[PDB]
Amino acid sequence: EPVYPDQLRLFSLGQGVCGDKYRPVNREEAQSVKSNIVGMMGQWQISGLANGWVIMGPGYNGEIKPGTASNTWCYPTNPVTGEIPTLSALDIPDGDEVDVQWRLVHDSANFIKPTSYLAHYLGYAWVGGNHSQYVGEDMDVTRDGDGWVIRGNNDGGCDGYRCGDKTAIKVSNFAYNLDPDSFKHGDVTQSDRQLVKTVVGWAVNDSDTPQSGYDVTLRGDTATNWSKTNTYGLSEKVTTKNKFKWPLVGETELSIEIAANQSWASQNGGSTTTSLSQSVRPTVPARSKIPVKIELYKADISYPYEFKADVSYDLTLSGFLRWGGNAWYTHPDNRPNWNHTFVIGPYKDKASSIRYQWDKRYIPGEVKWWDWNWTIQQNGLSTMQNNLARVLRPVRAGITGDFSAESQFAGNIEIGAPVPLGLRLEIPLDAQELSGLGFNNVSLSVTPAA
Repeated sequence: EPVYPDQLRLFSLGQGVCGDKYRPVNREEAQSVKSNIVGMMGQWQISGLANGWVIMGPGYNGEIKPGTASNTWCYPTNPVTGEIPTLSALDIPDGDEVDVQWRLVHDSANFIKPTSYLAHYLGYAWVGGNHSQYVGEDMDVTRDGDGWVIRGNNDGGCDGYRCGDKTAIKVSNFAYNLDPDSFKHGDVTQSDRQLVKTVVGWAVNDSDTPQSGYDVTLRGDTATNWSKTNTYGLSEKVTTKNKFKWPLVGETELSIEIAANQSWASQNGGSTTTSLSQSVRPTVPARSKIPVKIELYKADISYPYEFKADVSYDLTLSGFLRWGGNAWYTHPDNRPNWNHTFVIGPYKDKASSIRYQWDKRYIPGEVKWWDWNWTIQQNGLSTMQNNLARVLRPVRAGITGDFSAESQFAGNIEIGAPVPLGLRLEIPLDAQELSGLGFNNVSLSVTPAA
């Protein structure tokens, strides 16, 4: 009876008031799923809990204390029980795509038995081999070309009606999505931040009135020269859903962006040009000038890196449904040949999402495929939960290589204390010299704040 965070609902109906069939979350329950509640709240949001308690937003460190709130965190009085556990990821070391797929489909405890049991619990017949009395044992794994086929061994003979018509578990359409947040690295092989030059000058206010209305801004461009290797071949097929910035390691700054819908392996490095954009709005006293300075740095860094790529695939259950016991919502009693594919990974549609179907199993309007409530009645909730937890356990492949980058950047434009004499600048810039240092099209300008 844990509190399931996805069944929480925030109501805005008055102090301690929930919607129909909801009851307020109490301070103990809230504390048990604090991070989940707080992550759904506004920075300084304060939300009600049962009996005069409130939970506060992340700005307040999600504290739980006595308080009055006209909005309330609520939970069903009759929740949907037995949520499918989200197990920790199943890691597959980096390797070629064949290596990765090979390890996954030959895995008895983590793949063959769980998917075999799924099909069995759904009503599919003969999900096992001839030399075993148990489901998902004596299973041959063969190739369908691009896809894999897991099916009970059929050599020799068997006892049962249509026993030679072994149900087939098919695995196809593998996808690999790199999770940027999974980043980690080894020893930072090389690191350092070097001052190559200091650009110094003056901003002068030759008027009888203090000047505060001029932006002083630096523009131009540098370049980050970088490279990244891929230890194995899976990287050829790995992509990221969204563009992201190469992570910051150390006390330097890089502006590298990894592009979405593009092969990890095709993104191996080069020269990414970066714009200089520092700006500041100084106040210069009347008839005085201020020292303005900009430090120009260069830095490099190298390390072995690693990311994880979430592995997804189509799981197609193919065989006939047992008479007097199957989960299809119309419960066919004519042992029809059946085909159904689940997408093991992110959601694509309702028909292929086990999680969606399971979570929505008490909404009759939604039961258009498998009747998960019937699987529970047959096997018990626990059995079904544990099985789906394994079927849906995240599979992740390690994506490794070496990273190396050489960068150039400016620090902030700094302003000094005023010395006696619109706003004007006196800051010498030598284009060629600057170019030699990796700083191009450099300019320093004054413009009104308007």
